[PDB]
Amino acid sequence: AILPTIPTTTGVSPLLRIDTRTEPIWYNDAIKTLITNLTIQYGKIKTV
Amino acid sequence: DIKNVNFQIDITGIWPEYVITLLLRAINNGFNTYVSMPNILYKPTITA
Repeated sequence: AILPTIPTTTGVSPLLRIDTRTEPIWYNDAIKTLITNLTIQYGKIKTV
Repeated sequence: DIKNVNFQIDITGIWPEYVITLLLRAINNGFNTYVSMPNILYKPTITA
């Protein structure tokens, strides 16, 4: 869910925690099973 | 107590921290083990 382009000043969403180590892995697995059905992204998508 | 196993690891990037220490101890402190990884890129420098 991370596009190859990234805004500089970053945010704080738990979305930025998925599929990363160092956390209570339970939590990342929970977020992952909760997001797959949705449509989520991050960073630039289109430039009109 | 690992006797004869060959661990195929692929992504080499996401393994939280435990299995790192476990894999290392079992390559040590083990009888006949093998940890292959057929996706690591390395520049070889061969000399005698």
